[PDB]
Amino acid sequence: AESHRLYVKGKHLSYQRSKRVNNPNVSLIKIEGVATPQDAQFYLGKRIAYVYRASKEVRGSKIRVMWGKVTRTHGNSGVVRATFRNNLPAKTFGASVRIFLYPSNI
Amino acid sequence: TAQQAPKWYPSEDVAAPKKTRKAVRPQKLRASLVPGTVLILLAGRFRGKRVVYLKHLEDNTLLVTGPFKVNGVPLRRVNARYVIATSTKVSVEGVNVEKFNVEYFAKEKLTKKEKKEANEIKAERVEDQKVVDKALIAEIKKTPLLKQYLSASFSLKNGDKPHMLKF
Amino acid sequence: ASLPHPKIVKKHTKKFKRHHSDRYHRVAENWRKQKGIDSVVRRRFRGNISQPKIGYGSNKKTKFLSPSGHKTFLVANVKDLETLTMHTKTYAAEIAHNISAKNRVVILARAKALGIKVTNPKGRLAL
Amino acid sequence: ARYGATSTNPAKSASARGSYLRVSFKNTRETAQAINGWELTKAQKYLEQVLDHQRAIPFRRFNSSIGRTAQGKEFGVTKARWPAKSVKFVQGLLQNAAANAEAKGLDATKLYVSHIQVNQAPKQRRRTYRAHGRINKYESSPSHIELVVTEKEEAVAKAAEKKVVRLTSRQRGRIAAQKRIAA
Amino acid sequence: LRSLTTVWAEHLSDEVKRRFYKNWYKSKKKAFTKYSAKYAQDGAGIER
Amino acid sequence: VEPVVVIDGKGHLVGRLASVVAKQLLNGQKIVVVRAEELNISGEFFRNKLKYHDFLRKATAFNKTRGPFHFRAPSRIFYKALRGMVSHKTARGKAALERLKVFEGIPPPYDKKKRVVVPQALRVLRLKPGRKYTTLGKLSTSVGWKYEDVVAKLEAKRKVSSAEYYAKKRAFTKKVASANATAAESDVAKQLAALGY
Amino acid sequence: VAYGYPSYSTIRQLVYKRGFGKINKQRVPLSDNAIIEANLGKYGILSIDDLIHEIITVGPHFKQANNFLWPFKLSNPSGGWGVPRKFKHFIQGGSFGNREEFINKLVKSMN
RNA sequence: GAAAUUGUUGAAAGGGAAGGGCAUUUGAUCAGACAUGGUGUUUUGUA
RNA sequence: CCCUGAAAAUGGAUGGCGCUCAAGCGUGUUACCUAUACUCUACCGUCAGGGUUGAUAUGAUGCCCUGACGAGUAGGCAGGCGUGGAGGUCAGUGACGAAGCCUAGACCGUAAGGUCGGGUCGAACGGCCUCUAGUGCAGAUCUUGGUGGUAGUAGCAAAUA
RNA sequence: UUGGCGGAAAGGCCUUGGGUGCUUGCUGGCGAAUUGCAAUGUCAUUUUGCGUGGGGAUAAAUCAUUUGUAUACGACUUAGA
Ligand SMILES: [Mg+2]
Ligand SMILES: [Mg+2]
Ligand SMILES: [Mg+2]
Ligand SMILES: [Mg+2]
Ligand SMILES: [Mg+2]
Ligand SMILES: [Mg+2]
Ligand SMILES: [Mg+2]
Ligand SMILES: [Mg+2]
Ligand SMILES: [Mg+2]
Ligand SMILES: [Mg+2]
Ligand SMILES: [Mg+2]
Ligand SMILES: [Mg+2]
Ligand SMILES: [Mg+2]
Ligand SMILES: [Mg+2]
Ligand SMILES: [Mg+2]
Ligand SMILES: [Mg+2]
Ligand SMILES: [Mg+2]
Ligand SMILES: [Mg+2]
Ligand SMILES: [Mg+2]
Ligand SMILES: [Mg+2]
Ligand SMILES: [Mg+2]
Ligand SMILES: [Mg+2]
Ligand SMILES: [Mg+2]
Ligand SMILES: [Mg+2]
Repeated sequence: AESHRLYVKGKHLSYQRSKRVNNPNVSLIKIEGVATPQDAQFYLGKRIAYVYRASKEVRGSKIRVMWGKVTRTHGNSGVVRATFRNNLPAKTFGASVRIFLYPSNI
Repeated sequence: TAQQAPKWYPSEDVAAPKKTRKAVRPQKLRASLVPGTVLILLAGRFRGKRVVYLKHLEDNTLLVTGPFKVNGVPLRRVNARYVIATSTKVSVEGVNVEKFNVEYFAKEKLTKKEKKEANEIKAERVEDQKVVDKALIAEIKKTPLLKQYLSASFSLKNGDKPHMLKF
Repeated sequence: ASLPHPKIVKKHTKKFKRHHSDRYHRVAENWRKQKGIDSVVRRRFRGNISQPKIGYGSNKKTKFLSPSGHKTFLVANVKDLETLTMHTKTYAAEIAHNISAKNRVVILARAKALGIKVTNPKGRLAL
Repeated sequence: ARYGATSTNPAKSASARGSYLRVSFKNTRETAQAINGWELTKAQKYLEQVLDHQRAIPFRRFNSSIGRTAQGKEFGVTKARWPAKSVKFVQGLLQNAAANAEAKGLDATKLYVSHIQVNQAPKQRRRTYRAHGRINKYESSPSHIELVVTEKEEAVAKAAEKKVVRLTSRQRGRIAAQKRIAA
Repeated sequence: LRSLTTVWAEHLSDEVKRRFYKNWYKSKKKAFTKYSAKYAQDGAGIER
Repeated sequence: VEPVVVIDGKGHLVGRLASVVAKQLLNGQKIVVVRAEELNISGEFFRNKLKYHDFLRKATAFNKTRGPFHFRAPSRIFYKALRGMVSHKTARGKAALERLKVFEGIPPPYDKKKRVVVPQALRVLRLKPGRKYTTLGKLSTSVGWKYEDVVAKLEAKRKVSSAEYYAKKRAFTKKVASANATAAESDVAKQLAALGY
Repeated sequence: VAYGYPSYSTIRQLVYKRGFGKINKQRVPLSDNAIIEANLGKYGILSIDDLIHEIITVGPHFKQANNFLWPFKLSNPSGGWGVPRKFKHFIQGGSFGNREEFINKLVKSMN
């Protein structure tokens, strides 16, 4: 088929933060098509992969991956909190990120 | 001397672990997974391919066949956590899946000294697959368009919402 | 080869640097506490350096453990190394800097004979 | 001996130096930087054009509150001068280095200034006399100047490391499948 | 306001094209020479 | 969800549209706004004219060339209203502002693309009837914008051409609808209806 | 403080989830009837339910039974305080005072 | 033969300071663990 | 509620943008955001209450169990790091290289600091138990000595050439 | 390949003819495995250089000298085969 996508698109918005203090260990993710926590309740526990490119080849590729999970919903608009093995570099605010369908529950 | 001495040395004897009380009992797999349901592979080489479920194996895994004749997925073992169970149902009575078990699939890892960059299949696996799939396709051939359905590949489009989608 | 141990945790890998050791050269990096009345470091304002204090103490089961899993012991000649004959699993020998190369050779030979791990089996090696 | 940090072939190089030269350090530095990496005869011709105000030395670092000149356009700068004393000493050392290169048996035609440096020499102090019977320092800033000439070579080398690679089993299978479906 | 096109005459005097040179005395004086070649056909590149 | 988004500015409120576009930019969505001269500001014309004049008085005393620049073009007025909505002094802000283009009228290629509106920032859906409002182009020309006539001329031309475009489009869609109607009352249409299409 | 009349369910919840005794000036979790037997066997108290009954039915040994229990360490309420501002009287729509019987919901939230 | 200070070479950043704290990307650089005892002799210098 | 009353000096501040069935004003209901705050868990330290002389094996000032606690100038006390020299010991190190110095190389300690690798160097130095003090520096318009920016700058112009 | 239209930042839109590949509109046959129970499992564009072989064209500026419609120096204006 023309489309091979098996993930839902997301945008890294910001770290957990107050007015003056942010917490890099937790990240805020906006999922396309989700506008309420009840719908976002379906998406907890899924794996999140951030795909970026580098000039130097490490182990056979130009692509390096950040792996992370969502932990709980955030706010009334379906935003969710996500954590990763290594926190996102903070230059990815507004960058597109991948949310997969596993571990599935259906 | 340079560093004088430690007066007491720690004991060299390793201690035994305590008696663990974590017994093992079988999975309570979700009710949507019934032998004969049609599944989708979400990961691996054959990700996105619609397939048939046969048996719940002993190492908490599912026995799966394509059928290999329709789409090219052979007898393969998968995990229930990476598949989606559809409402489409295939009657799987009359097939002998009891032959397959965990030791039916062994890898025979090679020695680290022998490493090959240049580079096969077992005949018995081939003949079991050919026996089983030819029996299944006798039943898939009943319901119209389902053969083409299995030949097709699952894929999300624009506008699809999995939280609202039905499978 | 070492005695099994839990995961090694430090809670603070950064060396504690003296305040303004990066500003004036005469201020060495060795940590001194700021005893000033209006010093923001002493008053612990947000955004300043963190001071060393007992809360950062290492786990007693982990204290003095090398990443290899042994406790470092300094050795000066052959006789000292025999004090570790029955303690290979916990202590590792390290040759003192002021040991001649010829003495280092016999030290390393004896340690290899007795299976004593050596942290620096490269000092003053000619090749 | 014991020149500055150099990366050249000592067999294809000749050197000369001067110590305790009573000449302004800053002007000597700015002069030396003007001919670094230059062809030898080209550099000497440049110095000759400098002596008679045909070309100028661009002052990059020690140039606060000096004038401007149109001769700095060649170097994309506006602040340039004609430090005759430094030029004379530098060209003297250039002559010495060329003579040494000739002695070593160099072709004297592909030489370029591969290395040159100027660093401060001990001061020579005198007294200057100020108002209200006060005394101030009045000293010179001598220079140690050293330079090395070298023959220009062709392309150095190629064929770097083999760049060993480790592939996973699944990458190996992917490559095998790609080679099987293709030629 | 923006200028979109400029159409020049086929022949230019010596004195006018000297404006286009900061050193006229050492020059090939090749001003509008290929633009002159835009003429010599009726109106192809100019009338358009 | 979209590579770039083209917003038809007619009938919108400056502040609300500015907040929406700012949040979209900070989220990484590329935005371009067209027809800035039809943005509406709540309040009567003289009120906002006085507001802008009070804004004009504020300038650096000792050198007017380095004081707050008072841009007059409607697109630039919107850009200022939006720029204070974003932390523009940070690299994140600067990148965010780089994703935005604010345009007078509807220029080239963006004239051939689909325009969208923001319902929560529209005048008709946000303002109580009877309240007075302004048109940005009128205010800008009152305070020194020079190009009202040229943009009006170009928009007249663009609207004409788009009218011939839409005439052909409607004509073709009529044929499409007739053909679809003929193709209905067949089996295929019956299972499509049975399954909801 | 916010105070009111607790229910049997609430006191049972407290003694089961957060039940600690003051044994020899130490805060020992109950977790077993033997501790209560050892420390309150004098006053006819033998099990945790005996302690519960001595609490809810204020008995002759309520003083000693209550003083035996370490003060409860409660978390912040799970559902929030319910009111935007706390430090006004419950009658004024605040949090402190004698919320006479609504204290059950608040305590269950905070436990 | 140290430091202040300076020269040369190399690396890096630089829109009205620089320097610092938390976290991470990217680049550069660095250690350890990867024999274990053991079935065992498909064995040579036969233990 | 709004309006008049309502006038000051650089340009200006509901924090800014901006906001008109509001993003304003009075009031009610929820949902949500977050502090070094509260609940639980791990670890460090302190204090308190306890157990453990049995042979064999080390440290009884040792090891172990339980609970609570942890802000802090002036100030008090305690445990520690380091320097010069003395007694004793390691029959300690050392011209096959001691001390010293350099090192965005490594290890240990919360820290004072300790240890190693590499270069320079050439003649003495260390660990431990104690003794002793002219023993630990950023400030004192500190003392002596040395070196910068300013800066190739101010300037080198009376007495005719 | 034919012809139009578009100058606001046109740099695109529409259109003629023929050829070519495909077409899941419909019915068949063959292959997939071993990447071993997941590890983005690599498929986009951005610039540059070096090579090929195929076209296309053979300048100026600055210093130095000079001028004074200019000028502290720079700069500006001139002139010189
Ligand atoms: Mg310093
Ligand atoms: Mg104070
Ligand atoms: Mg100046
Ligand atoms: Mg001057
Ligand atoms: Mg004088
Ligand atoms: Mg006098
Ligand atoms: Mg909540
Ligand atoms: Mg509140
Ligand atoms: Mg000397
Ligand atoms: Mg120095
Ligand atoms: Mg500037
Ligand atoms: Mg008023
Ligand atoms: Mg607000
Ligand atoms: Mg309200
Ligand atoms: Mg928190
Ligand atoms: Mg030495
Ligand atoms: Mg250094
Ligand atoms: Mg000597
Ligand atoms: Mg003293
Ligand atoms: Mg001092
Ligand atoms: Mg002081
Ligand atoms: Mg002083
Ligand atoms: Mg002067
Ligand atoms: Mg004078």
